[PDB]
Amino acid sequence: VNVLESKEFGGTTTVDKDLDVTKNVTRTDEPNEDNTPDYFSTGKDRVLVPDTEEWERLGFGIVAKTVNVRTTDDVLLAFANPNTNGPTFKIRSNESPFTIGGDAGIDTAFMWLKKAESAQNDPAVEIIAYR
Amino acid sequence: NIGNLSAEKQISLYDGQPFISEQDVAAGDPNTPALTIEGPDGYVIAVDAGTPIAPEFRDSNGEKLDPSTRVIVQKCDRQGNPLGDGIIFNDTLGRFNYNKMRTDPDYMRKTAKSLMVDEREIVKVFVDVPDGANGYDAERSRFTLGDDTSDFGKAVEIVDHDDLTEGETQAVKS
Amino acid sequence: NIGNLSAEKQISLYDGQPFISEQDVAAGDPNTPALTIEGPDGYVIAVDAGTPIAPEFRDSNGEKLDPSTRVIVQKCDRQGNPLGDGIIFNDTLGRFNYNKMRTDPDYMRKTAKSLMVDEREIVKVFVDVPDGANGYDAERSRFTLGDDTSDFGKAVEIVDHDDLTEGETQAVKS
Amino acid sequence: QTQEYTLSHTGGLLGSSKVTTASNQTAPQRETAIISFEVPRKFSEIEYVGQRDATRFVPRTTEEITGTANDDTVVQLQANIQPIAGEEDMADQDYPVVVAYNVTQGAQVEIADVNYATDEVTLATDPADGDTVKLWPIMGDGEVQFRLVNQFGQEEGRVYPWATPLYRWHDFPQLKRGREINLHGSVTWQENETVEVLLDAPQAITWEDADYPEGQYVSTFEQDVEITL
Amino acid sequence: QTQEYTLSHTGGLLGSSKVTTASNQTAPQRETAIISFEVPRKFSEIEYVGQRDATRFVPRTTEEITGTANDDTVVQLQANIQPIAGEEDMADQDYPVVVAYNVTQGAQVEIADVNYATDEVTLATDPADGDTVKLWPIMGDGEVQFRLVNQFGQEEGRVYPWATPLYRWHDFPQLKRGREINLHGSVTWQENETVEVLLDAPQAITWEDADYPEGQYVSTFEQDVEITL
Repeated sequence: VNVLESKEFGGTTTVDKDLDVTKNVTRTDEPNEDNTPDYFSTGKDRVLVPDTEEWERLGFGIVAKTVNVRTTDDVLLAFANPNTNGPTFKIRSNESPFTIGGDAGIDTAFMWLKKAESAQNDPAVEIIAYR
Repeated sequence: NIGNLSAEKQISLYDGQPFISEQDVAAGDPNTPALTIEGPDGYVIAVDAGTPIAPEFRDSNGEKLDPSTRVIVQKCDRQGNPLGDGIIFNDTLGRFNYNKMRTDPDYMRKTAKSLMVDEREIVKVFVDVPDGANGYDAERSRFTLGDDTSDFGKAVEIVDHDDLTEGETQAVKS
Repeated sequence: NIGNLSAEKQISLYDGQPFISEQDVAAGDPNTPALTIEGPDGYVIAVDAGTPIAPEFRDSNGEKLDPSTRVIVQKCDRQGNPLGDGIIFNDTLGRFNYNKMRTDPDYMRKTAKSLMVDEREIVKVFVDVPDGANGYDAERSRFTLGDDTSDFGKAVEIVDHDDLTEGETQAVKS
Repeated sequence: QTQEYTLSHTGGLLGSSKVTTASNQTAPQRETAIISFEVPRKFSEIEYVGQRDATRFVPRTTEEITGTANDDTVVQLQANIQPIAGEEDMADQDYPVVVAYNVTQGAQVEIADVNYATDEVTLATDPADGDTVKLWPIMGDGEVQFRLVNQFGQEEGRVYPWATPLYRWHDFPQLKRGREINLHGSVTWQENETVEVLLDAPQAITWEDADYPEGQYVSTFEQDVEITL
Repeated sequence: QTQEYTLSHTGGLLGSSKVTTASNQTAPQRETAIISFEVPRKFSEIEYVGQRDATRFVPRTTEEITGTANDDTVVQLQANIQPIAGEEDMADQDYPVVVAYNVTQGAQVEIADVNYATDEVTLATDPADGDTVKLWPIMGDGEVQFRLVNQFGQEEGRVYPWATPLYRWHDFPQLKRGREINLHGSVTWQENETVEVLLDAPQAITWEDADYPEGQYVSTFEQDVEITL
């Protein structure tokens, strides 16, 4: 079982580096599940939250190492459950386009969201889960 | 001579103390805490499953506010941040019958569960006045948490952090 | 979702029910029952050794009748027939202190023994007014048999006859 | 992660949007609904347990009474009155069984004496001709039940089939351990599986009038629960 | 050979020589001493045990109020007032929260009504111009502690470091098992190892005036002990 774990680690390092994995030679021929990465986004249409006392939820189909957000209004956020043990995390519309993640691989999913006190609605756009 | 005592000490909290804090409140502003308890340094405190409260919350004119008023005790970590995981005593106001409920075993309103408070952790007393009512004042009001003088009631248990070896464990608990 | 429940159910009887019956009464006529409980079809009921009663029996003018008045609860089989073998709560009237005895554990007047009532068996409430007193009315009066809301008192136990296999046995008991 | 909490006739854990209040049907008596409890955005579930959990409910009605030059001081009511915890001594009822308020004189109207089971009242003051007064006696002679909804209106059924009366409700003194109420029933409802209380009675009910003196809310319902966060 | 006993603000087991009474400092608030307890000639020791032993303390202040031709009937006090056991109904307070006495007319001065938390009072009678009246409201808004002395003034320290308030003291009804007071502390002191109670408050205190009607002693402190003979 020790050498089995060694083989598993070798396969994991292979999938990570994508150097010893010769699957790329066939992946480049045409798209498949292996070439095509899975991720999440939203359509062109901005997503709206004109309401409060209302913690919008968003269920990614995958864990996400990083994110990317664009808006036109100040809002709140929490990647933990905002109601039970969740830290607030607020937005300034000036610094609306941004990201977090990457090297700091966060094991997040099922994000939450909500409007904050402003003078309009919070149309949002999002790009997530390069994982 | 004086008799030795344990680190554990049985007490009863209230308004006129240094580390506690308060403020006035207006109607229709439940998010404003009228009381802000605040962990002293090197002093853990503790509350078992059931302990009295004397939620005396009267008007400027010395009158208990509307019975539709509500009280929510609530734990808070640092960052001035409320918390849902950990909350005590969601109840109304016009229910307690102040004059006797500070005394009798029966009126006596105990907590929902236990609690612990490290050297700096906050607790807040949110007060949902419905709207259009009379405002709140504190000087014409009080508040308590324990029954330490008596023989049937419970009391708050304080300990000095230096007198323990599980302090790191409770710090991990938070 | 709803939580499942047993056939046994804990209740408290009173005047304004369909199957119960009542009538007015005049003085010096103890044989007139002011209340006539009457077994519903397919519903056995049960009373353990001790259960409260609220024998509220007032005047037309809303006044408890003379303290020399007496109350006798009494079992009856069919045929409208009273029965000595099986009888509960022989007591006076001007004793109960109505206003509190509906509440306190101490005033609370329990039965002499247990009871069972098949799908059609009668119970009667005979009322010995001595003579020359004020008559009885029911609309200005009440009556009860149980304490089901509370936590110290007892309650009446009803069962649907279909949900048993000992129903034949209890029928033989009668 | 189970913590006990309290509900209200107003807002609280629902923001006055996941709850409603309502009057009842009177001319045909109907076991109508007066109040609901919709699960809000957040919770996983709610639990009620009679024989473990408490309840409070203070119902009052409304009417309108004019006055006269040779004013009466006396009224009759088509809503049976009783005490709450003990005597009918308004000083020590644990809350009054009647409230009154003159409209012309924007002031209270104190009581002198009650014709107890006659369902009539004597007042302390002397109203004037064409002068309006609003009363708020308590509500008795009526049933109550609970039920449930499957996100549409398809009822699961009811908590506990047998009803409970309101004169009895007033009778049992609230605010006393053991003498508290603990009904029968045991349920659970998740998001949008709203609950609705039901009432069958002749008389009306009143939640608000905007002229009731004592705290904007004529009646109330309040309740304990055991919530999963 | 251990027997329980009782102490007093006066004499008793001390002959009014091994005890003293004293007022307090007001202009600078100081945690001053008002009363001591010196062990007398005889005893081997004394013991106090909070959480086992009882206590009683009825403090009142003093002032002086003139009168007027168009007398006021009304007063304000710079000493917060509360009830003792329940309502502010002077008939049933378990002892009054105010006492009054006219000086010119060597007679009581009965009360009509109290402005409760306003800390003002209405009287029943009508004083006269230049007429003096003495009042004795209760004392609130002040701390209390115990301590000890090593035969000189070198304090051992204190019984229990945390204080206790007097409005609270009044609040808890004396004279009721369980609802009695039982502080925290456990001590012992032999001959001349006197004890001294301490008080920190703005307002004064009063033990005697020689014109107070009810029994020569305006205030009191009384206490239980467990003595070795």
